[PDB]
This record gives sequence, C-alpha cells and structure tokens, in this order.
Amino acid sequence: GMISVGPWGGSGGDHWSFKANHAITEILIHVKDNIKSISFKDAGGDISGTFGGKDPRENKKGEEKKIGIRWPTEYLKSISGSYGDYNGILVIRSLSFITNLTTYGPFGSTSGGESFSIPIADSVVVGFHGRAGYYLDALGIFVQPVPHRTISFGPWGGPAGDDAFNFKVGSWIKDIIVYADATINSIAFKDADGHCEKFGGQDPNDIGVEEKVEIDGNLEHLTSISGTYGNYKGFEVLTSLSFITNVTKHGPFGIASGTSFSRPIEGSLVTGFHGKGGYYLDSIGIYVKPRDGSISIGPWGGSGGDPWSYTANEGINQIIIYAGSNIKSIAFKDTSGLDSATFGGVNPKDTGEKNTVSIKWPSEYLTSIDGTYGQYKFKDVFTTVTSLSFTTNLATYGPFGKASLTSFSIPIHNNMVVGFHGRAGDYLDAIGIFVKPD
Amino acid sequence: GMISVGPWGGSGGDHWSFKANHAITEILIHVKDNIKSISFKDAGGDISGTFGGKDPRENKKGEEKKIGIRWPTEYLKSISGSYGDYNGILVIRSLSFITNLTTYGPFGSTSGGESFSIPIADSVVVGFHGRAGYYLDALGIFVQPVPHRTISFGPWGGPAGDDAFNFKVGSWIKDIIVYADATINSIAFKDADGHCEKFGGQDPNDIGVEEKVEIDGNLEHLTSISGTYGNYKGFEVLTSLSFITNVTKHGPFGIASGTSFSRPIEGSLVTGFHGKGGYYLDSIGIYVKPRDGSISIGPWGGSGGDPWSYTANEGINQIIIYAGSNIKSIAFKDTSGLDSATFGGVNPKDTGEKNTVSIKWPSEYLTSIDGTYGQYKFKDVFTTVTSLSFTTNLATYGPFGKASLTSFSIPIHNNMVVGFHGRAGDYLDAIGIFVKPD
Ligand SMILES: CO[C@H]1O[C@H](CO)[C@@H](O)[C@H](O)[C@@H]1O
Ligand SMILES: CO[C@H]1O[C@H](CO)[C@@H](O)[C@H](O)[C@@H]1O
Ligand SMILES: CO[C@H]1O[C@H](CO)[C@@H](O)[C@H](O)[C@@H]1O
Ligand SMILES: CO[C@H]1O[C@H](CO)[C@@H](O)[C@H](O)[C@@H]1O
Ligand SMILES: CO[C@H]1O[C@H](CO)[C@@H](O)[C@H](O)[C@@H]1O
Ligand SMILES: CO[C@H]1O[C@H](CO)[C@@H](O)[C@H](O)[C@@H]1O
Repeated sequence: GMISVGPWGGSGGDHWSFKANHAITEILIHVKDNIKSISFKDAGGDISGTFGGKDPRENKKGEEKKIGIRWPTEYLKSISGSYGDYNGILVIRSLSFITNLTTYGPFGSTSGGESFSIPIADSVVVGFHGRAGYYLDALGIFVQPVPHRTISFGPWGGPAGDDAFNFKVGSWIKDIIVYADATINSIAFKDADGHCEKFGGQDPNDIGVEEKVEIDGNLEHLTSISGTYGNYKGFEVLTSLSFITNVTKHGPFGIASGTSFSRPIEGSLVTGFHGKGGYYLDSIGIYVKPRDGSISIGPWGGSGGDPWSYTANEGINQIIIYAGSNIKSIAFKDTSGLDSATFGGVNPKDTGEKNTVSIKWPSEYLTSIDGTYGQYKFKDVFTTVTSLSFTTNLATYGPFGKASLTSFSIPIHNNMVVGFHGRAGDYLDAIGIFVKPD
Repeated sequence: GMISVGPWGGSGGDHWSFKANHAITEILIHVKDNIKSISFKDAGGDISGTFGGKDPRENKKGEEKKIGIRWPTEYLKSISGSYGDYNGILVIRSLSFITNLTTYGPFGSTSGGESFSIPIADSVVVGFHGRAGYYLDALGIFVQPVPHRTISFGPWGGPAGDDAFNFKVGSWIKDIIVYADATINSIAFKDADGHCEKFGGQDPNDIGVEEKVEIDGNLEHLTSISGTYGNYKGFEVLTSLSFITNVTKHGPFGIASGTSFSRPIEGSLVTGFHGKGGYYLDSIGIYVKPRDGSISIGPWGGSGGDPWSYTANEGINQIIIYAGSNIKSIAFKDTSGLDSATFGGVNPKDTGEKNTVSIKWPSEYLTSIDGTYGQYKFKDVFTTVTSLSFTTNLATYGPFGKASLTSFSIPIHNNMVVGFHGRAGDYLDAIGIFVKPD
C-alpha cells in the first residue's frame, strides 16, 4: 500500500487524490503569489487532472512551470513548501520538489506564511492529495519505500547517545517499557512474540518512573508517535513521548519541554524504531509500513511455548532451522534484510545442528510446509514439531529433524507463503503458515 | 474489478483515467463546437482533475455545464456522444450522460462527425478514461454491475427466435460448438466442467457445417465476441460470429452479411450468453465479468470423474447436497442467483436424499469444509467423497453422508471460501475449496 503524509494548507476547496500508476515524471504548476493549480504526469504518460486554476480572472492565471523528473535515474522522494493567507484564504503559497539528485524550487512566495518540511528517509513520492477551487488550498503526498527499503521518519532529538539502536519487527510492536519523570530516562520494546529490547537509562542519579503500554494488536495498532525534545541537564534529548494508535493516545510520558514533534501521517504502521541513548534518550525515529490480509493455516504441534509470528515485508529469502530429534529453533531472512527472531533454542545445552534453506526469489517463492510432531524428552517431556520440510513453486527442501508418527501437510496451490507462525520456547512447539494468492 | 468501454475519439492529446472512489455525482464540461474539457465529482466530494481546457485563447474556453446525478437514487449507467474533426483534429464533439432515470444532453455539436452508443445493460459508470490537451480528444467509461447483477452487452440480431436462451457460468466458457455455412445455423457451449448447451439449428434444409473452438482456459480466455447480422432467407439473424480471446480470434464462422457489431471492451471476461434461436440464430448477447486470484485447497477424494469448479460471483448463499452411503451430488447457489450445475447424480437409480445448507450472507460466510472419502459400491466399486461438512465464521453445518476411515480437514483462519472444485461423475469423486483472505 501507501502511506499518506500531510496535507499542509487550508480546509477550503474540494478534496482530491491522485495516485500515479507509474513514477511521477512531471509536475506542472501555475503560480503568481500563490499556487493557482497543480497537475502530474507519470512515466507511462498518463496525466492527472489539473487541480485548481478555477479563478475566472485572467490576471489570476499565474505562470506555468514544469518540473521534469529525470526517470528512471531520478525519482521524487519528498516535497517542501509553505502555506499562508492569500487574499483572505489559507492556501499553499510555495512548493519545492525533492528528488534523490536535487531540489526544484522554491516556486511561489516564501514570505507571509508558514513552512513545512518532512523528516523522511527512503521514500518515493507515488502520488499527491490535497484541496482545490480557485487555488491550491492544500497539498500532501503519498509515499512508498524505495525498493527493498523501509520508510523512515526522524530521528528527533539530539546528536548524542553513545549506544545507538535500530531494529524492525516482522509482526507488530506490542509492549513499550518507558522510564521517565523529568524526561524520558529509557525506552524498551516487547515484540508481539515476547522478544524484548532496551535503551537509555544509564544515570544512577536520575532513573524516572516505569510505565507500560501494551498494544492490543488485533484491534489496536501503533500508527505514529509524538513528543518533545529539549535541553535537559545540558543534553539535547527527548523529554516527552506519546505512542499513538487508531484506538487512543498512550502517554504522553515524561515532561513536555523544548520543541514538539508530530508527524502528519495516515495509513501507517510503526514497525520499528531507531536512534541513540546513554544516561537518557538522546534521539528517536520510527520505521513505518503501509497499513496495506493473509490467510492463516495451522499451526501444527504442541500446546506449549509462547506465540510467535512473522510476516515478510518483501519475500522470504532464507530459512535457518536447528534440528536434532525434534526441531530446536527456526528463523527467517527476507529479501529486504528484515530478519526474524530465532524462535526456539533458548536452552544452550540442547540447540542441535544448523540447516539452511535457500529460496531463489522471485522466480522461486515458498509454497507450503510439511512435517511431523511428537514427543521429545530432554530434561522434561515436550510435544513439539519433530521434523519439517518446505515446498516452493519449484522444489521441496528438507526434510529436517526426525519424523514421528503424526504428520501434517497442505495440499495447497496458486498461492505463496508470506510468513509463519506458531509457538516456541526451548523448542519449536508448533508451526503454521500465512498465505496469499497468485 | 471494472470493465473498460471505449474510448471513442482521436489519438491526440495525453491519456488519463479516473476511477472514482464513490459514485459519480457530478460532471462538469466546458463546451462550444466541441468539448474543451471534462471533470468529475464523486459522492464523497472528491474532484478529479480537469482533463483538457489547455487552449490559451480566451475564445476557446467554451461554456461551463454541470450535470448533477441525484445520488443515491439516480446513478450514471452509460454515456453516448459523437466524435469528429474540430479545426483539424479528431475530437469528442458531443456527449450525453445516461442515468437510470433520464438522459442529460446532448451537449456540443451533433453535426459533422460520427456517433456512438453502448448496447449495455445492468451497468454503473464508476469512472472515465480518455485523452486530452487543448480539448477532449477521447473519452471512454469504466463500469461495474449494479448490485447483484451481471453486466450485459447486446443482444445483437433480430427480434425473432421462438426458443430463447440465457445462462451464465461460474467457471469459464471452454468449448463452443457452431454449425454454419451461409449464416450461423446453431450455437452450443461446453462449460469447463463439460456441462453442455445448445441453440438454433432447426432448419432441416439448411444445417451448415460444424466447427469447434476449445478455449484453453488456463492461459486463454474469452474476452468478447464480434460478428454480423443481416437479412437471411427473410429472417433478421446473426450471419457470422467470431469468438475473441487474449490469445487469438477464433473464427469468424459463417458469412459476413448485413451489419457488423463489435464491442470496444477491455478487462472483460465472457461468462455467459443470452438471445434467441429457431431455424437459425436470430440473436445473441453476452454477460461479462471484470477480469478481476483465489488460493486453491485440495481436492480430496478419488481419481475418477470429470474435473469441475465453481467460483461465486458474489458470495455463496446455499449448498444443496444429495447423500446416501457416499456423496451423490453437490450444487451451489450464490447471492446473485448464479447457480452452479449439479456435480454428480447422473445415475437416476442412485441419487440418495436431499440435504441443504443455508448460510446467512454477509455476516455469515463459508470458512471451510471437512469430511471423509472411501469406497462405495453400487453397480461398480468407486472411491469417492463419502461424507461432508461445512464451516462458516459462525457455525458448522453437516455432517452429510456416511463417514469412512479417511478424513480430511483444513485448520484455516482469516479467510473465506469463494468457490469449490473437484471431480464428479455419477457421484462426487473428489472435492476442494477456493479461498481468499479477510
Ligand atoms: C473560490 O472559492 C472556492 O475555492 C477556494 C480554493 O480555490 C476554496 O477555499 C473555497 O472554499 C471555494 O471552494
Ligand atoms: C552521560 O553521557 C552519556 O549519556 C548521554 C545521554 O544521556 C550521551 O549524550 C553521551 O554521549 C553518553 O552516552
Ligand atoms: C522448556 O519449556 C519451554 O519450551 C517448551 C518447548 O520447547 C514449551 O512447551 C514450554 O511452554 C516452554 O516455553
Ligand atoms: C493542442 O495540441 C495538443 O492537444 C491536443 C488535444 O487537446 C492533442 O490532440 C495534440 O496531440 C496535442 O497534445
Ligand atoms: C422457422 O421459424 C422459426 O425460426 C426462426 C429463426 O430461424 C424464428 O424467427 C421463428 O420465430 C421460429 O422460431
Ligand atoms: C459411474 O462412473 C462415473 O462416475 C464415477 C464417480 O461417481 C467416476 O469415478 C467415473 O470416472 C465416471 O465419471
């Protein structure tokens, strides 16, 4: 799917939204003291309508400018501009067009209003939305990641923090653990699977107070964040935060001081975080995916273990499986480097042997899994997956482990596997798949 | 999905295409001796761009007309108009807007060009496409069926034929059997499943010559038809036909005489036919679905029987199952009356007892099936489905038949069943499902 950003400007005129089928290669504007109208052309040569330009007065036509994007080598990544009063109406006064190579603009008046910019990385502008009548009341963008990347916002805060962090998750962000009083002392995260995370919080003299947010991820999801950054005991840091969902706002935690950051985004899901800490939380950014469903099959195996799941962002490239007389652990690698956790293998005295499956994406993609489950006894008796195999549109890989009496398979066709789920602890208790058509 | 119709007009200007998110409620045009520009508004209040209107000369602005569609009671169903030369260019000269209540127009010059109209029923205009620069070079429409209906084109030919026919299929049109020499004598059709069909061909003195078209329906599909109608031995009938695919044109069969009909359509699949015959083929029309994939699961059962499949057009409402100590036959009813054939039950001495499942669509929809298969002996020993049950998001229905040793089920979630497939002869040899997410 795509993430919406903005729109910036007024609430007059009529709403419009133009998603280009191919890359945006041309923007035409008419502009004088403000932007009278805008239209787009795409790589295959389709034009959008002309949005705005409806003032009947000849003076008020403005001048035509054409911005050409030199596809396929140049691609639009972002915009900047300004909005303000024009003869009484809150309107887009100027625009810039931000490419991977350069900036076209600014076009229109940069005086008499308020500017905007976007703290975004790794995006491609795939469309626009906004408002118009006589003029361009409002404008915002639609974005997708550049190939094999994930759109980034931020980071906000200071340039300090000796312990940097990045990660992304294949499922959702489920628990957030924050310490704070005067500022944000530290931040940690618990992936739906129970895999945890941590940051900041290294001042023995300023520890703050713990708060816990559980995101109830079937109905609720983390869509964005807001907060504040400012000078704290000399350091430029993040001083408050709030975790924003479709259901509610969790927080704010901390103390709002310095400068507020918000992000006008819609259609987003926060899959990850990046930034730096130390004594406190110097900086933080987010990774977002489009709130783009899978069918779910299984899981097969025992009742033990913590639930886990993994959905590839792009397409699953690799599977790492540890086996002995049962399956010990399993992990996934996708084409865009979004590794999954290792599910299982928590006991260092029983981790078995490594096996690997390679899948030649895109011409090869996973079709299903097969296997057995049964009882395995180590220090205690468990019912877990004991053997596993995988099928692609081209081949079968595996088997791995030791077959037991109870077997499972799926006579499925015209699909692709887009992720896995199950339960795991010391071992892979249970496993199933997520599939989509085609 | 949606079916494209047209565009009509010239090949100058730039291409554009606007699919409205909600119903089209307004069309604005600028027009003088031709249509200078066009734009649309939708029920939620989004506007499209203004397509055309780029002539810099003030004379050449044209006059604004607004056509309001009185949603939700009035909906646009079609258009008509004309194209012809305007100062040197092949261009839309006039337009009409065809609603379920009335016609708005005509707007522009009806002289000096060529008109078009659309032999269409049961459609809703959901968008437009076309071409523009200074003016409206070209215009075509996007259509979807009105709810619970199927878009119809035609019929073409005469008003005579005492034996009318209609049908639609849930899978594809696989074999076409035509008799013809001077005209089309008769036409018959063989559904992918092997279910046959027939028409015309009742003149003992004029039988024509048989021709057979098999549509190789995995890669090839029937997208449209063309042909000719004219006076034949006094009767106005269809005198030639061709069956048009994405791979090739099959035919023309017969003799081209009278008037040629074609249909400018894209994105279509012919799911059905309607019209009338007698001695010969008086008339014929088509039903088309948007060339909108399902995942396929199973089938479970024996190797015997002819393959069959069924995909609901809307959502499956009812299941009729005949059972004894095995399953005899199964058939489906969907919400839009697209019944499926009966699969199985060909032997009148072994048809067992009727059972029925009702599903309360949309809040109830099928989730999966369960059952057994085994050996059944009547006049000969068969391996067929012997028992069946169905699950919805709400309940389980069945079981029906007599359970045997070998059982089958699918631990599947977050899906819906959108059709069935398998094999059948005298009985239901084998059965599986087609599923989609959500
Ligand atoms: C001329 O007035 C119209 O156009 C402007 C934008 O051009 C809107 O702000 C306003 O609400 C009207 O729709
Ligand atoms: C106390 O110093 C540490 O912590 C602060 C933030 O608390 C960072 O700016 C600094 O680089 C060190 O990592
Ligand atoms: C060692 O115990 C853990 O691991 C097994 C599977 O290995 C699970 O059944 C159990 O619930 C715990 O999570
Ligand atoms: C003025 O010329 C332009 O516009 C017309 C339609 O307005 C096109 O036919 C032509 O090819 C150019 O694109
Ligand atoms: C011979 O008459 C029959 O056949 C012709 C077409 O062949 C029909 O027009 C007519 O109504 C009868 O059904
Ligand atoms: C009576 O024979 C037919 O029916 C059975 C199932 O009923 C099939 O196995 C067989 O191939 C024929 O189609």
